[PDB]
Amino acid sequence: MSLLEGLALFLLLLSGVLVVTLRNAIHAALALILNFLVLAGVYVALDARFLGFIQVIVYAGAIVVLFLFVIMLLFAAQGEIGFDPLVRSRPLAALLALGVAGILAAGLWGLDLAFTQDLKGGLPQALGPLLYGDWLFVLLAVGFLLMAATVVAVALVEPG
Amino acid sequence: MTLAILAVFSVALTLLGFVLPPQGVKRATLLGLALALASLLLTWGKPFAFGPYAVDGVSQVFTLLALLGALWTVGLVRSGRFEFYLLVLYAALGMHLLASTRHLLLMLVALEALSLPLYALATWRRGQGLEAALKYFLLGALAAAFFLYGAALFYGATGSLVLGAPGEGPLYALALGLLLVGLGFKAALAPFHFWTPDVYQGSPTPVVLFMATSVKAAAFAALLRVAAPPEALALLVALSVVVGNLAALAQKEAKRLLAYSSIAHAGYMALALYTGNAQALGFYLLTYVLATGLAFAVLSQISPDRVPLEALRGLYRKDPLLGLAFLVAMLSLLGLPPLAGFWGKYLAFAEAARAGAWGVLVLALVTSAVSAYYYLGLGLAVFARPEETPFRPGPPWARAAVVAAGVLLLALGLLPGLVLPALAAGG
Amino acid sequence: MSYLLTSALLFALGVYGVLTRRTAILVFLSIELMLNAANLSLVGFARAYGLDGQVAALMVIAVAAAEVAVGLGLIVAIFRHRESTAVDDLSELRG
Amino acid sequence: MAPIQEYVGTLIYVGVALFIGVAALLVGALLGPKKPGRAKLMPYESGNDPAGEVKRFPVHFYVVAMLFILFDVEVAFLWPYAVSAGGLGLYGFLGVLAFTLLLFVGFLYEWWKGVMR
Amino acid sequence: ALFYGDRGLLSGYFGLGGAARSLGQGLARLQTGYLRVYALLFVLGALLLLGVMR
Repeated sequence: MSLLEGLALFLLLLSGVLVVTLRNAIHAALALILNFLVLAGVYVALDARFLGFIQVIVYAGAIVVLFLFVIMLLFAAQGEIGFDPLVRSRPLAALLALGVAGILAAGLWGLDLAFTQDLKGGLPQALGPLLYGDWLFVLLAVGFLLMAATVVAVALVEPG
Repeated sequence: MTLAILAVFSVALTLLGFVLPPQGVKRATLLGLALALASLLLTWGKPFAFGPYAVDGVSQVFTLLALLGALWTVGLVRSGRFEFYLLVLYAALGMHLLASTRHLLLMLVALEALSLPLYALATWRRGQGLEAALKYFLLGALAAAFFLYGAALFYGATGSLVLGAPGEGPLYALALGLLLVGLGFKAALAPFHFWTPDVYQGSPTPVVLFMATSVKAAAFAALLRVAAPPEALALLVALSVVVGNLAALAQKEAKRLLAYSSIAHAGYMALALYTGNAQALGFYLLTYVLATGLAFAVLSQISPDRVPLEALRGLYRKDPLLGLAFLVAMLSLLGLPPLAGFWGKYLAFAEAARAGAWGVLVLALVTSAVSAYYYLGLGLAVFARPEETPFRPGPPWARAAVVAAGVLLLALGLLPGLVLPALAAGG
Repeated sequence: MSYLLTSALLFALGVYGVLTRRTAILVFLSIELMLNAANLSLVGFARAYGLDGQVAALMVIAVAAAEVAVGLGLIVAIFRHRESTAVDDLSELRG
Repeated sequence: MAPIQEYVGTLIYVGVALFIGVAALLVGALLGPKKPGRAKLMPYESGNDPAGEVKRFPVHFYVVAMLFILFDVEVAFLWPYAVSAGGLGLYGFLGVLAFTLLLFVGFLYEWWKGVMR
Repeated sequence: ALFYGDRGLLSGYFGLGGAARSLGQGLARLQTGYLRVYALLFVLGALLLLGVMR
């Protein structure tokens, strides 16, 4: 646990700091992919096994792939062009980032939960009846959302 | 069994647009919205729930209003891109799903499903439309991330993602705040108000009609399920109404001024959330939807890109009935007797006083009295000397729609004890 | 519990990104980071409250994919002919 | 299901693969002439301009990747039904069939519109 | 003199209205159009809300 847990958490936070700090868009996306790998390992550690594999497949494997495809079609790696820098906003921004965690830290501080449940691994074997069933309505809503998203992107690019 | 109608029409049209001209697709969309509206009415007093989808008076009323707004905004859209209709359908269905569930996650999926087609409909490709779409999408995804962490902390304070749970102390309050951020952003409550002026100014006028009516309607439909604490509600109302009216004082363009006014009006509607009466808010939103759809239908008859305040002037001489309906709308939104805006405003203030928040109510009333300055500077401008201004005096479509909106506004303002008896279970 | 605190910190980092970044795409990345932090919190509370947060995070993945698709279409349409993706380059709409 | 030891074994697999890859790259890098030249470091094609100064690449690849992310989400939803199939019966089959038909409507839309563009 | 003073009182009412408009345009200046500004003010207001809830 804590031996490798500290490692995973340190890598997670370091990768987030990179993805928000690095100006190389490609390197930021790569730090987020590393973050996704660390997070899929964490997921499996949390007895969610199917979810970690999809997190690698969809999030890293697919989403940031399209991100990279966009930033490679449109170079954009040296983002600092057309600056309007607002330099003083860089520390001020972090201030808000502090608060947005601290109050969360306050809401989660002194919070102890019963972390004892035999999830039996987050395998899809048990998620099938939960998805198609109690979640079938949310599932179909999600499917319509994606179909509409395809149509939206098509009509959005659509040079004609 | 209305959502099924919506889904069937949308999915069939998605392919039928390849064989049907965009005008035929427009007729089809209109038929679907009218059929869904009629199916909603025939189910008045018949709450129907299958899964997390749960229809009560709130779902019924707010989806009726959303369907009205969609019908009206589709009447004007005449572009030869059948997609420019399909998206509208989605939003309606999406907003339906927003008012028809208590499940926080299905609430998020419904929010995304109703909001995404708005991003694409806002592209007349005018350079301002791109800027508006960008601000809208970025701030909306930010609010969706906040709302999602709020649903997560809700699941943390309680084993279910459905509202109404007993609730813990700091963690439940924090989850409530992270939900309220997104919900007030969607309802254009300050200090989340920034996006609304820019988006209303940039988007094509009929789309702004659809937005300022149905989006705010469904947003408050979702808010009514939340048990927002009084301190947060008071802060939102104070900041929203103050900035709304004050920043509207400085506005030089009709659409931006109306967006700030809608921020102030969401601030007013946020009073009925004190009790979650769903009768006060249903009535208020009925009147607001009618009046604002009327005003934006007129503005679309003037100009889709942008309309300054001077363009409104001389409207009575140009078209008498149009100037009269515009005056009715300005006063109803001012909430002045004998117009229904007075009854909606009073019902919200009565809910607020019943909850026992007094100073907030006084500040809201002072800001509403300040609002009369520009409400009159718009309503009374109709009679002024006509200056150079593009004027498209609509088809009989938009004339009849505007007339019906104003007639319903005055009819329900004069005798509100007609429908107000049936805003509960529906006797 | 360290997992939930780390998810909050990743949300905070994404906030810092959204505020600091000049580019639209990097802001969208920071938002995705916020989403993943949310998903981690959901998985922890599902381990606590009985496995529903896993299907929750799945639907969240699908919602994320929809919004990523549509937003990247937007980013394409707005900065295809236009110059640097810098988000400060569009200041037409002023108070 | 499967024991968690297999995943630490997976970590060991990755460790050996990465170690051998880095070893091979060190072998390649250390054993070499190392006489850098200006034109040698130049990318390609005789002075400049393999592709040179060109406008941004076609959006066709963006559309490819976006299609792919959406349909991979589809597959990620189809698999939990694939594992538990006989237990979910005609109800689960019908739900998965309606879901599949929605996203197949999306596919047919993008196909009758096509992306050669 | 009382007539002049009445005119001056009406002028003070005018000044109240003008203060209202000036405050209004100071608050309408809050929205410049730089998306970073809108995001910062948004997050700032949301954090203020979350602090108020205690």
